[PDB]
Amino acid sequence: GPLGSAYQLLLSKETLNKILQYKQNLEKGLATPGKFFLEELSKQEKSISEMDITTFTQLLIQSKKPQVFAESQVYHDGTDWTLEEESILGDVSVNMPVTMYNDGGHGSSFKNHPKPISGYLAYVPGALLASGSGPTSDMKEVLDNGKLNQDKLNALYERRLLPQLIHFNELARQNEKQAAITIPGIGTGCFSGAYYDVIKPYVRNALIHILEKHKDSLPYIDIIHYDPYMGDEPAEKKIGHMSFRVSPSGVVRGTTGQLDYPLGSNPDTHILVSIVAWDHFSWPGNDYWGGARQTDDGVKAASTDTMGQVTGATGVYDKKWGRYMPPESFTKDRKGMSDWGDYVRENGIVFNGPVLALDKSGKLDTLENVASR
Repeated sequence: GPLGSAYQLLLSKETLNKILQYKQNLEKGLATPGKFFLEELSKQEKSISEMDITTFTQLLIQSKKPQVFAESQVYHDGTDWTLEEESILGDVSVNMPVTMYNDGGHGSSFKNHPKPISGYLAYVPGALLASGSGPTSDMKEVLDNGKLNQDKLNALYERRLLPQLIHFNELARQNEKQAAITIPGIGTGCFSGAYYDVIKPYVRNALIHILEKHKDSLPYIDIIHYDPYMGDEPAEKKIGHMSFRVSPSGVVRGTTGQLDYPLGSNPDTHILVSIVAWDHFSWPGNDYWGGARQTDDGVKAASTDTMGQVTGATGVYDKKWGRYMPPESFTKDRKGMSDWGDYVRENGIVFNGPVLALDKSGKLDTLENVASR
């Protein structure tokens, strides 16, 4: 993004193929962009054929808005995003280094870190199984006549999580460390919709299946700390060389927070990575762009310098409310209405950064290189 914005977008090979088909369809005049993607294309000068696959992908990602309720405010047609665009945006993840100012507890339960922790976030959109209008792209993929299909849900989460796991397996090796990864109940909140009573065992089965399938590609990943809060039994499972842990903090007293080192890891031996349950249509942090420290997405963004990594501005952590605030100068001269979404609008900030793809060999590369092979 702007000057001091450091984040990296990632997507799978299968997602890249969807982007290539969509770009080709547009080049032939056989498809029509949704309202918001149409707006981003209108504001730049390149025709579809002139732009490379990376620029095209970045512009589709740029159509995301800071705050969107994907489960209730989207129509899945031309008036906002089409199903073809939605299928691509759900597969896009974004990682960034962050300072973590508290352990990420919801509400008033957060524990401030005496010294803020240096780690990483990986925002990944969960399976969207709720809609205020027609069915969603994820529904058409993982639901067979109404049944959640465990195998299809597995393939969905493998598509979206594996690029981030490959990134942080490689990042840990670069730092002569292992990786400790904390995972929330991704897609088990509002995204589950009518499937709230079956989704949570399905999600951990998907996590286990991804780690079991790709254990030989993740030798520097050591600990996976999965915390669905409630609705699951505590357990530990050795998966190859990795320790997979189901530690529901609402059932087990003393569980380490999502933005904290799990048992058996420390800053000398491990890098700390937290997965964030993201949203097809929103910037990283979603709700907190409107000042609401709510949901896993908004809690983790408010409890990190996420908004500083997206905007390039230097915020100030409010240790009484557990939220990373905009610069004081902004929250005084525009004191009443000065959340991070207001800063974005006043400064013309857009969401747009480098993007890589996971090729068939398990390496992250430019979209141009992965498409040519």
